[PDB]
Amino acid sequence: PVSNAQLTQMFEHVLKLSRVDETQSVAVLKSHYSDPRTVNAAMEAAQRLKAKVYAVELPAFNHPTAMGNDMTAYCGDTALTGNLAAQRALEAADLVVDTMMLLHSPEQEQILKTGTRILLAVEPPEVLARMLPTEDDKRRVLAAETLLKQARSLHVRSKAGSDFHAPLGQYPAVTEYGYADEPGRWDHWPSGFLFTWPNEDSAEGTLVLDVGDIILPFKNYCRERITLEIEKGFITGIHGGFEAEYLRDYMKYFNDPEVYGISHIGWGLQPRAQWTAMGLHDRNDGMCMDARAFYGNFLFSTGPNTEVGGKRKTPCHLDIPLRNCDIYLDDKAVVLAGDVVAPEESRA
Amino acid sequence: PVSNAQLTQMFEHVLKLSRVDETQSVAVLKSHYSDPRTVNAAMEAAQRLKAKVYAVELPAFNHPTAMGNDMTAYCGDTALTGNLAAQRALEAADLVVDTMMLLHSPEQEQILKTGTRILLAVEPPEVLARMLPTEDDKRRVLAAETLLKQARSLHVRSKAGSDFHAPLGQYPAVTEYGYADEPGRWDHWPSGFLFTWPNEDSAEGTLVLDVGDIILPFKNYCRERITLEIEKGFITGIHGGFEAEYLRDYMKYFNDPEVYGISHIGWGLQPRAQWTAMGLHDRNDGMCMDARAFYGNFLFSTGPNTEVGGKRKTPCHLDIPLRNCDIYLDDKAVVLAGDVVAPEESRA
Amino acid sequence: PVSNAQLTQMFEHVLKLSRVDETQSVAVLKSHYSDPRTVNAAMEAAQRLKAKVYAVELPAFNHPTAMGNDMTAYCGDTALTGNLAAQRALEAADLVVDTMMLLHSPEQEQILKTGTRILLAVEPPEVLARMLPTEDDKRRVLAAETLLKQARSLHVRSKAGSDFHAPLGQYPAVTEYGYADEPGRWDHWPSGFLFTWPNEDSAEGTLVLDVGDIILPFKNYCRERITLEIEKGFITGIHGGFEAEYLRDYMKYFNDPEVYGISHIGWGLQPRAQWTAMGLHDRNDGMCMDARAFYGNFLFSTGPNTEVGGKRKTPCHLDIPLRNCDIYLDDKAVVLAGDVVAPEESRA
Amino acid sequence: PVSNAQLTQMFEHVLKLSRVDETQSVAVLKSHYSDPRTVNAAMEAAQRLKAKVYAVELPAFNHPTAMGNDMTAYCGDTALTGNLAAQRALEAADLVVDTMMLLHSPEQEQILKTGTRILLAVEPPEVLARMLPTEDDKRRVLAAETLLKQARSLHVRSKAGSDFHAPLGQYPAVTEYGYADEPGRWDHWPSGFLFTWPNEDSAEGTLVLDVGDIILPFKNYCRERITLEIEKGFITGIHGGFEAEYLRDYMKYFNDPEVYGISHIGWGLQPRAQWTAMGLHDRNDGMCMDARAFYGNFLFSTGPNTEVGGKRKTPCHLDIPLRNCDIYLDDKAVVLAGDVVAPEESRA
Amino acid sequence: PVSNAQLTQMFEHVLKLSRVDETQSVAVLKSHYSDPRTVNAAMEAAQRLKAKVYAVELPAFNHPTAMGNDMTAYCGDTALTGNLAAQRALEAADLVVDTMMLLHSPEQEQILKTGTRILLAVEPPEVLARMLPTEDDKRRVLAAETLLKQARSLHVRSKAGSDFHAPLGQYPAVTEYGYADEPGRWDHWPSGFLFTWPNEDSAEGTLVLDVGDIILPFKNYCRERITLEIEKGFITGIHGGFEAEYLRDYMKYFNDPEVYGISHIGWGLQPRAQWTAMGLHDRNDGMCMDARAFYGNFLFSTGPNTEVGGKRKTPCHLDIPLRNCDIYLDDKAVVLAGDVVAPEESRA
Ligand SMILES: [Fe+2]
Ligand SMILES: [Fe+2]
Ligand SMILES: [Fe+2]
Ligand SMILES: [Fe+2]
Ligand SMILES: [Fe+2]
Repeated sequence: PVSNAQLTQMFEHVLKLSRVDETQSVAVLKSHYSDPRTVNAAMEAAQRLKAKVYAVELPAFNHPTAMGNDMTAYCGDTALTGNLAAQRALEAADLVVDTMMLLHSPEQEQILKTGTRILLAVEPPEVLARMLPTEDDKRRVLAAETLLKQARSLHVRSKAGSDFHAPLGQYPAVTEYGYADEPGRWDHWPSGFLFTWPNEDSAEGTLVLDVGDIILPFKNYCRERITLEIEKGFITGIHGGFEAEYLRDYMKYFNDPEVYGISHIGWGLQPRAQWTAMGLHDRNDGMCMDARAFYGNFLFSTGPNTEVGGKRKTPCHLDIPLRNCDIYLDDKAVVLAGDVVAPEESRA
Repeated sequence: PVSNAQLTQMFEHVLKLSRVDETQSVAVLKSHYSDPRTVNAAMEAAQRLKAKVYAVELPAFNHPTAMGNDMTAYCGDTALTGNLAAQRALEAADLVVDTMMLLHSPEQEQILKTGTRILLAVEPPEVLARMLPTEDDKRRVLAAETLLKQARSLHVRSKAGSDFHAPLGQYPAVTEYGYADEPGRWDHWPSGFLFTWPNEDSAEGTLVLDVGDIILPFKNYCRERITLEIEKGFITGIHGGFEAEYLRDYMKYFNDPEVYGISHIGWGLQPRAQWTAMGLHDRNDGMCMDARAFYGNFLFSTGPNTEVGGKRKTPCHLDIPLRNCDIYLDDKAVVLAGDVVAPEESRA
Repeated sequence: PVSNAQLTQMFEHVLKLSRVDETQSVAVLKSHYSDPRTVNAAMEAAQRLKAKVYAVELPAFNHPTAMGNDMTAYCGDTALTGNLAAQRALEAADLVVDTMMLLHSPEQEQILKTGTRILLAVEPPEVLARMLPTEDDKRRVLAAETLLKQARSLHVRSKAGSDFHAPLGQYPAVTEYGYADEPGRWDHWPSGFLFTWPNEDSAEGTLVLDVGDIILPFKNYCRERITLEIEKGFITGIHGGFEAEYLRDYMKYFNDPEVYGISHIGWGLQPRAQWTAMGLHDRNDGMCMDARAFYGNFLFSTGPNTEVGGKRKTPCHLDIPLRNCDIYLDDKAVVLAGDVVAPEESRA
Repeated sequence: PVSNAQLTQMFEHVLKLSRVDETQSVAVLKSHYSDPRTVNAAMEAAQRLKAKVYAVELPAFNHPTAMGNDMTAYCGDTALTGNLAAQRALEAADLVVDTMMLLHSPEQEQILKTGTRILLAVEPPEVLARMLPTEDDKRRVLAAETLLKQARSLHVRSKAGSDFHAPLGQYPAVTEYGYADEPGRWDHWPSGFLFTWPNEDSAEGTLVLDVGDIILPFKNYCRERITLEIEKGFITGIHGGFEAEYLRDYMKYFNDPEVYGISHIGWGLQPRAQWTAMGLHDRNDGMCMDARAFYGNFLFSTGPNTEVGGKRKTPCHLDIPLRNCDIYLDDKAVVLAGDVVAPEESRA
Repeated sequence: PVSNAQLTQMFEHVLKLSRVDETQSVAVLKSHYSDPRTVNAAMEAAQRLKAKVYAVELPAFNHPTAMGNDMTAYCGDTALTGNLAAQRALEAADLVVDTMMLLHSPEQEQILKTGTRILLAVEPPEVLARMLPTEDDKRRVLAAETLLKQARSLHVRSKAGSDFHAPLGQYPAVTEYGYADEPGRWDHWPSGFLFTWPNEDSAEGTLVLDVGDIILPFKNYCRERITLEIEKGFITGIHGGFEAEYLRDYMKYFNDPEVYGISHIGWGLQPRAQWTAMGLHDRNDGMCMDARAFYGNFLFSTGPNTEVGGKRKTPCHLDIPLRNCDIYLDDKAVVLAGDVVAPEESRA
């Protein structure tokens, strides 16, 4: 496990990648459920770097109908909703270290528009250490982003039956390489992947969760196939066995035809993340960045897309990584058999 | 002692009086030595009144030459010094509950300029409860403020031989009545007194700390007399037995002529405070507002007066109340033999 | 200092002397200011002795006019006042270990009348170790109780000028030897002393606090004499220096003629208690049993006497032990020059 | 659940069995993630038994590539690696109570070589209570050991297709009956099993994880068979469905030919342990001793064997218990179809 | 006050000066009453410096007849008495940080002989910060040592009547400058003074505690004179008013002629320490090193000399600083009227 001393050094390293120094101000955002060791370590490390530091504690926000303890599960209001003073208290800072899992909101977007950069850190210390950010990871992620911002279409195929096409261009590319160096940037330690959104009402085809593919926030390896039929950017059929029914039942509870929209789409670039990791953790350890980010996955998502000016504001939200896919941007393959093949600069 | 329910209720009471309601944002300012029960009662109470809330934690500021644990003793920089983001974090709020004892500073003056209010609350709960603030305390204190602002001169006599003159006018009256209701106001729960400052280089005569008179932050009842000789606003001679030598040596330590300057002067109007209270407490219990505010005391101060655009910025600061004094504003007496006599409204 | 293991062992010892075993039920009474180590040790110890145990936590009770943190200083309502259910929950136990300092009250007296026995234990572990109860202390105390119950009068002389006479007979003798073995008995770990009360309206003479004598809760060694003139069981004069005036001032604040009545009178039998102990502690640490029980002191008290059916229910309460006294019961001396001389079985 | 009282009494029981008394010294070894309750109980029980005690605290060691929070998952360096002084601090003691799970390493082996004995205690209190050690467990486990030390080979068959042969003799037999009574002896509260290692480069045949069989540290009951093919001490083939792919992925990650080596082999003799227990626990709750020690299991392990001078020093370590097995020493059955049949004195 | 951050940084400074780096082992010694912030800060700082570290926790040891919570007040056995394993646990290390105040004893001396060095650090962080150790301080203190090791006699005179003489030479001089750089060396952060002991049975004359002088551990400033008459290295008479009677009573209580022995003698060389500091603190804040080390004091002690193989191992230990003294080595002044005059290289 990770000692207190190692944990402050890790924060020293990541904050330094994030351009924290004596000119900079750091605000550590926490609530009752924040990991006190991580908060502590972020406060000490920041002070070691000569930054001006303060913590901001907000009362937790609860969505009454939300289930489980993964907060990515229900995308709605946040602790900042209606608390304009606290938001200003965070805008005042250059860098916010977020340990309370503030969700994407117009309130957060307003923080980012002032130049403030935000670094999310909520995984346990041990996950943090295995996926400790590097500049190499930034270069690789950015090489891939260049290639994605020039793409007009995205195609996914798998031997299991995925055949999925997504026109692009209408929306930007997002990257997460694990540190918050550039102003107005949000990032997450740990990460190491990229995505965009399909043009509105256009994503078509079928996506097949094979045996061994994952649905978050359920955090299970599927034991039977689920076939998703998608038309004009919405899931219209969900088929297969017990997982299929559990999925169908879970999406129905939200009682909203918006849950079925396809939101982000992208691939993983983090070789230190492992598909097997999730099997060694409890549900309540964290949100499982290993599943999201592992090298050569295809990650797609359902539900809200308000983050980029999409129509959908629904709380239901799934992230589903697929193994063993072939992924194509226009004519060219970025991933083949779940091995990353292009750009050459993006490869491990 | 004071339970958690009673503490919360007392903070509801004082925050009501400080005009906290649903239109308001409260910031609870704290550091690692803040009492957690007090912080939690303030946060809970503010939410009961439907105000938005957040807590602000700052790292402790240490002045390396300072002695004791009393923070009034050493007036220098503070954790706000060069820490604008932190200051903006407080400025966001309508009302700051200070549980860390931020000392008067240009940075704090800026906060009040914006219209933000500051309530200091750091004494132990039992003390807080005994001097719970009232609208009647404000009335009486504000009645005294009227008289004081007109006054051209202050004069103090005692049978023990105090004979002290101070010319007024050049500097404002300042009140403390225990709550922060007006915009840009600072007050301290608990309090109930007022002071001003004498004209530059002008104060003249002798002050005698009789047997039983008090020096803060030493927190001793004097057992022998201390005679202080004052020329052109400065102490030039300190005479007596052991307390005098103890006092001279304390002042010498600071190695600075600024320490001998007289700062605020004024009288106490808090009948629920008690001169005997100090001898039932330890030093580190707090700063002993009972000695400062007890009804009919004369309280004068030394050292820094940059608070009001004075020349002196030195850390060394004593507050000294005296019993059994007659105090005269111009020709008219406020206190006679330690009893408040004028204004009538201001009496108990 | 005392380790956790040694503290549980000490409690095992005292609870064994208090006749705790597998037939008995023990309730540990605590509130938020209770020493958690002592509570934990009481709970562990009782369970080691196979007793059935539980803890009762009450919300603290504050007297709004009370000053300081010692609770013997203000005798009025308690946490049990108005809380019949909690009282009953205490009544169910055979033995209550009180770690919250429940003052004597009608509710407590009712707990005692059900057979329930109560042991107070609030002093720090180190004082508790030093004055760990023995059977031999009980023997010595009871032998003095035998003598005191036959007494028709008590007389106190001292070279410093004490000359005090009190008829007895009207009221019982109370003993404290530091454990709670008999049903319906209250006792206090640590102690080792006994007292009674003088017949109503009858105590006459002078008691002189010599240099070095103590007033509780002030917890000072007197540096100047205070002379107490007493007539028909009331102090009618208090003369001397600063201590005199401080005492006069303190008693006045209560605005109650009753504070000046003489309540209990007795002597100490605890050689392991030391008159010097007090100047090695802080006011916060405890209520100072060393001062009340030290061998050969004459201890007297002012204020309430509703404990024994007296007229006075006032909150002001002093305990004042005097060194170097001769104490006579009828014509027979029990203490001479602060040394215990009779009964022979009560001596060290 | 288990109280503090009970937990301490369990440590007394176990420490006594482990021959702790007034002649002995106990070091309680710990880190930031140790259960403080277990620590305190070990400390206090050691003092109740009159031993001299201290605790040693090491800062935690993280293997940057390790996953999950079970420390049996990565057997590499430990917090003792290069910390010679800490090693000597543990060598000073007669008995180390290990509450941090010190992996078997050259440093621990050395400690044991000084005569120091070590008792591992890291399972949750309830698990500790369910498998509280007995002298009778020791007898049954020693009776089995006799037969193991007499064997020239070990053979496992099962209806599912296990057909596995292991020449014995090169390496010694090791027992675990739950307490550390003998000098230089390491044991684990709880346990109740025994094992040895096969001769170098010799183990042959196949081992079949049937439905219901367990891989540690994954902590799953397999839903599909996995077949392990073994040649000359090494797994050379892993076949089945999803469990098999996952397993293969996990072993490959470590990128070491060494992970594939068969290490210890043996059977379970703890009837208080239970194959079903694991499905009643979360992954972070413990290491799952139930799964390792249950009566009649066959337990084999992969990876490192430097414990006993074997060539392999790798981190990847699996323990795999198999149900329903026929286990033979030479030609003689010690277990048939998961029931223990010989020796008779080893049986329930 | 001092933040965690700052406190960690101070320990780096101090441990660097104590020559801690990658080659060294640091052991941090503690007990249940050790300040955890200080413990953490020391553990952290030694890691930041690449040292190997562990903590050793000893259960607290309590001398049943000890009074108060200053541990210098009773120098008998310690928590290491009889605990050889723990002593070895500490000898294993190159540098021990003592956060529990191991008293001087045959065990602590033995540790030091193995070449292990020791740094005591128990004063509150704020104090630690005010007298932060410097190389210059060492320079000044070794200069004074030079002088003292040459001296054949020490003589103290004061206007108040001190007239005291002590042959030197039988025993070594000892320095304390704040850091433990040399192997075999004990020091204390904070300090800055030096002392030796007088030849057996030889110190003669009178030492007068004037008004303003201090007795440790009573931690009072004397209000009346106490006169100590000294013959053949023992106090034979103690005279004055109330303080003298108190002191006599305190000494008698231990019932041991060895308490009256004159032990170390010397003077203070620390200008950042202040004679007034003590009056700003509470008894349980620390041991008042300000009072022991202030520049120009003469400090003498009573009770045990066993540390140097002296005859007396009694627990009653007093430390007594006098101001305004002339101190002479042979016939030359090192101090006059409480100001240090030789050697010139020791002056501030
Ligand atoms: Fe998503
Ligand atoms: Fe002031
Ligand atoms: Fe009383
Ligand atoms: Fe294993
Ligand atoms: Fe000493």
